[PDB]
Amino acid sequence: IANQPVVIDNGSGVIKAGFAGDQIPKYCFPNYVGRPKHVRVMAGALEGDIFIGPKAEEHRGLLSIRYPMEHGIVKDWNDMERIWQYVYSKDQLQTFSEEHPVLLTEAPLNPRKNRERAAEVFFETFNVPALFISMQAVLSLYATGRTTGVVLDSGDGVTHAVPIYEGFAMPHSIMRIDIAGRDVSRFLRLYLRKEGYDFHSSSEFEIVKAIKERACYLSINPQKDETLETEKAQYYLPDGSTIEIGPSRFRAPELLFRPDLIGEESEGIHEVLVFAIQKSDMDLRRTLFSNIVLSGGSTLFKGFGDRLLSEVKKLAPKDVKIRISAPQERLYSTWIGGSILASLDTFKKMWVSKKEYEEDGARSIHRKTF
Amino acid sequence: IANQPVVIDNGSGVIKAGFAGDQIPKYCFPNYVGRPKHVRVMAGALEGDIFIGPKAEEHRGLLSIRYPMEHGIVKDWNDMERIWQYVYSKDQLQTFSEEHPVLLTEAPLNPRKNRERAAEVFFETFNVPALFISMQAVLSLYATGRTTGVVLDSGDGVTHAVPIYEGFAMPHSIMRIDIAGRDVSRFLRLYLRKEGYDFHSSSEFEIVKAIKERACYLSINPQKDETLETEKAQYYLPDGSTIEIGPSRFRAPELLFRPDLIGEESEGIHEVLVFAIQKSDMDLRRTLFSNIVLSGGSTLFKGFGDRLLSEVKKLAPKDVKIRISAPQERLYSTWIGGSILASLDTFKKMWVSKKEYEEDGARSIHRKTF
Amino acid sequence: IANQPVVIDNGSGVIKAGFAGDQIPKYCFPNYVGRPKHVRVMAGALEGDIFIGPKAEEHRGLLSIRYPMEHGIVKDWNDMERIWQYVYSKDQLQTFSEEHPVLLTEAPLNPRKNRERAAEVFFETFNVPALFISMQAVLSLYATGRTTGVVLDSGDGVTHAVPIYEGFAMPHSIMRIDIAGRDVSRFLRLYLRKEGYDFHSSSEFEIVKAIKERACYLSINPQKDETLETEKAQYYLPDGSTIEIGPSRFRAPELLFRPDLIGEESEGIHEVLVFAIQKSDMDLRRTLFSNIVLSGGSTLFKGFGDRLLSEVKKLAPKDVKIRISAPQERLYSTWIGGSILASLDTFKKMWVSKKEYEEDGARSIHRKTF
Amino acid sequence: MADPKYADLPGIARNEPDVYETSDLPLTSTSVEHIIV
Amino acid sequence: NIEIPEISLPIHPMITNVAKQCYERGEKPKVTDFGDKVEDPTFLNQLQSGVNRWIREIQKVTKLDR
Ligand SMILES: Nc1ncnc2c1ncn2[C@@H]1O[C@H](COP(=O)(O)OP(=O)(O)O)[C@@H](O)[C@H]1O
Ligand SMILES: Nc1ncnc2c1ncn2[C@@H]1O[C@H](COP(=O)(O)OP(=O)(O)O)[C@@H](O)[C@H]1O
Ligand SMILES: Nc1ncnc2c1ncn2[C@@H]1O[C@H](COP(=O)(O)OP(=O)(O)O)[C@@H](O)[C@H]1O
Repeated sequence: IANQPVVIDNGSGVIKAGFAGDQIPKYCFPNYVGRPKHVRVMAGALEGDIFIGPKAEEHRGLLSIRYPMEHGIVKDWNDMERIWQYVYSKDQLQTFSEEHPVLLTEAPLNPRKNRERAAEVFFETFNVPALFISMQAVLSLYATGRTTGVVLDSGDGVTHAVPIYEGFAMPHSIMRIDIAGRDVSRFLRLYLRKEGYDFHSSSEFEIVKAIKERACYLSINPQKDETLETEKAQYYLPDGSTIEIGPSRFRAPELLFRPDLIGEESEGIHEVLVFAIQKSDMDLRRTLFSNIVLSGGSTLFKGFGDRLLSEVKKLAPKDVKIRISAPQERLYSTWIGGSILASLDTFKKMWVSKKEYEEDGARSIHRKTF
Repeated sequence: IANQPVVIDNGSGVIKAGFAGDQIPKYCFPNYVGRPKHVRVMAGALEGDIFIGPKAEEHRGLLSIRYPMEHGIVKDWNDMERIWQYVYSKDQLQTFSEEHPVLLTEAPLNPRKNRERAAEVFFETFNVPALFISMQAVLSLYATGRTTGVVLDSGDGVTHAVPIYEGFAMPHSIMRIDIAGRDVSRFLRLYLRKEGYDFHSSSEFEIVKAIKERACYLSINPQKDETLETEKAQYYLPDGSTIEIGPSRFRAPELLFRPDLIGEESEGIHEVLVFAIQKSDMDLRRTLFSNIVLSGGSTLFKGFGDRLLSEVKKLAPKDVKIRISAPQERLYSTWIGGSILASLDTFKKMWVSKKEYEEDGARSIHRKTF
Repeated sequence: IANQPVVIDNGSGVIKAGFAGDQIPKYCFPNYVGRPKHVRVMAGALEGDIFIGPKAEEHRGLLSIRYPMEHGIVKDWNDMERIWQYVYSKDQLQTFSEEHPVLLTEAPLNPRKNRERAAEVFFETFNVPALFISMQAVLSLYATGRTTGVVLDSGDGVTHAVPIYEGFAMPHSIMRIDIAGRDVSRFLRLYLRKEGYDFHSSSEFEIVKAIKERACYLSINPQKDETLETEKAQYYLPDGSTIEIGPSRFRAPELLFRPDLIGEESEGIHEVLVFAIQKSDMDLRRTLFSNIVLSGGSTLFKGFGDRLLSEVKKLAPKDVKIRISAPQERLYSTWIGGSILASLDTFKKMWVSKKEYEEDGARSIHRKTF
Repeated sequence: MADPKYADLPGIARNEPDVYETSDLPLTSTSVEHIIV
Repeated sequence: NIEIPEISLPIHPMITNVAKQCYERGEKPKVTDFGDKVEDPTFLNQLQSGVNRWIREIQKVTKLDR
């Protein structure tokens, strides 16, 4: 028994959290940790070293922003502890980690050590009454209400497709590549350098993310538009300068459909969907093609869904109704799905109790991983 | 042993000193050693061979002036020792050099030897219990309330720009040129020689300073008064003579904005500030453009604020709001900040004890430089 | 028309020219346009009033100095046009710029506008029949006769590393940071200003470059020597003076291995090499670690290769054979390889003729450059 | 403030504007489907 | 129980007078309400002494440890 389950949606770029039963996540902020770079000289300065959340975003110039999680895998656990601890601070939740069971979203095909050490972190430093690690696609489909269909997500560090059949997420059809939002921003940074504009500071990579979020689009024809000179719209920096982008705005999110530009034998998003559908039972292909759900912030580019339809039509068999849905809460899909899932009475039997974790250990988590 | 620390504004043009906690510096005498030029014949004449401050300001004609410090770098240590002894003398403080902590300011980017020898004097000739060397930028922020800003001071010898944001100084963005009030006075002297009025003695050099402070202004435009060949405003000398100037009461202070007139490629004061801001981080530009602090006596010329605004406005990107806070205590801002800092208790942790220096030496001073 | 082609090897600090076939670039001169500061009076003095070449080195003090290429990016196209005309002048090659194909050189990952405008110059002002812009790594490999090996070079403005495996350039495994010899000279000037020897004039900066190129060594132990006492070896200026460098002679070239000293989050040269190797495949890292060809001007410091092997062994996995080869004339490696490449028979197909430029334009250059 | 304090020392400039300033001035759709018969 | 003491930090009574005057009407207290009283060096000197005493009192509690 506890108060209420807290759905903490992780993400390599933006963490999202709130209590279960909530409508929208009330607490969302970037998943980075910024510590100052300069020298504390004057007294009365910004006290404290590590900053997370709105304060780290505000005084962005001083920090040396780093990410503790990359490609859905935690690289530094200390920064993650401070991030989770920040989630439970007075600025976000104002609660205690002893009276709340925790729903935790997590990307597929990740190492066992993520669930194991993350569970140790929660049940030991936080001592939560109940932890429950789950997928992300299952939650997104629960958020849309329907039940069978694939889920195409592309967050900040991962991207995958999961063919879900009535909740049983088919584990033998989850294609997963590691080319997501942050990497698109990284490649955009490279193209900005090729344009002439240099951005290499860690607290400037964020400006590159801002440019990706408000100045890029997806060309329908990938090559016909490359053979033309666009209008070259400008961009206003926080500094007040001006950057004319040019061709570095459509080729930047082109990476998601062709990771040859980054030099990698992986596949595009369209191939992840088509391979995820084709590596399933032939009796469900039409049902999966009639139900595609997008989620994740990288599915917010202009002309994304339209280009995805064109690509899938080029790869799907002829005269099969393809249908891509795209709800208005792609950033909040996994969190809303967590709010629906954890607010049910079956969640009591679906979690892992603290007592159980102390009895068996990590094997209990891998046992009851679904 | 400590009671009311002694704040010393070791400025190359005028030394300002008093105790800690004092709202105003009680003793502001000029920084020069006056030695006589004419032999003493009559008994009962003036006593001593060294005149400092108020005495070397009334009997100026009898003296030959030797500035000890030039461009924030001490030349004759003997003279600085004598000036500091004058500070602790009966006519100035009546204290001992062993009962009070000493806060002695310093310009940024000075050589290490100044710090070393300054502490050697204050720890060997004077047996000061506590010594702390500071920056002449942080102190102005203290005495002006702000904690984020660009300190643009122009003392009599060295001008610089230090961008401090939220109490954090960004040392790599410090720009510093060695062209200030001395050069303006000296260049004014050359303009008087081109206008037929020579001055070569050291005692008459202060009359050139007097002309500068009482008759020099800055035109908003460098050519709207250049070819106009304006009126010749008269100005009286200390004897009763008459000097008409005309094209030198504005041509001499433009040496700060363009030191090409002195025959030295460097950057003007406006380029010092703008380059100090542009060298800082991308996110911190608007806050530094809206927080510009002025200090130093050379920032008292007429029309200085308007010229500084228009020059920065030309160099800053469009529509960026530029605010230049110009307090009325530009001469005593650094001292008042010193009186504030030494009145705190964190200063106790910030100084260097005598045994600290004895067991370590110069190393201890370079350790607590910031 | 296909005569002896001209191999122009650009460099942000020292240009290199000469015909294809010469074993040594017969015409080398620094890359700076010097123009006089002082007013000329005596009729019959130096003429042209824009000095480029050895005349700019013989009369350094008389003129101002401004570099037209910073970090491999051309900032002033007018000055580069004058420099290239000087390459074709009566003092360097004495030939016409239309009877010879030109082999230019560039640092990788440069902006496309440099390549565009550079070929615009070589095809519009100079009516060169054929131009072929190319990298530097490939050229140093043609010079050493090899076909494999990671080429690491630290020029005056660009420190990049491009790996090549049997003639297959890996474009995505290229690391380039703009922290080079010019910035080391600048950091040295900053430390000299912290010493007392404040060199500030533009023509005086070359003296700092000479001091860097002569009295500077890289200690193997970073913090051991970085925190201890020096010996203060004396150096003779061109004035006939004497300067005691001291501790800055070793802390100034440390910038190449840790750019945190200048306050810029980047990587050292060793991290550049290690990351450039690791970004490649898994079946090539052994051949790349066993074949490292140094080049570039700044890879001549005393005690440089020692520190590279130490840092690389700390970064590379254990028991991996690490070798570092280098040519004898390290300053003219790329030019020699350019002479070899341009003197081949495939160079007739490698270039871009003038008719090709008239048909397509910039697009043809971007196509045939890779 | 300390007005008599400023009367004491000689550098404090009165009747000069103390602050110089620059002038001032006053998501995608859903169900992107495509049938095929 | 050791029962750590408490300190009631005094305030200048004139400030409370004008504060209560701002409270009799619906209005937030502000610096502008004192008029030409802020410029009094006597008044500000009294205030400086009071805040200095406040710092003393708070240090009496913050430096405490057992
Ligand atoms: N409007 C936008 N256009 C393109 N990309 C965006 C946009 N908004 C956010 N992003 C990218 O999407 C990412 C958000 O996905 P995220 O919520 O992090 O997924 P997860 O939380 O599962 O990691 C952010 O990293 C951001 O880079
Ligand atoms: N009213 C004034 N107007 C213009 N310049 C002044 C005025 N008063 C003083 N100065 C100049 O400014 C200098 C003041 O020295 P200061 O700026 O305090 O140097 P430092 O900061 O090194 O003590 C004087 O030497 C004089 O050159
Ligand atoms: N003995 C030396 N020690 C250290 N650096 C040196 C020495 N000799 C030359 N250099 C550096 O070599 C650089 C020249 O490199 P350069 O061949 O011009 O590269 P690029 O041609 O790519 O510009 C100069 O900037 C100088 O700093």
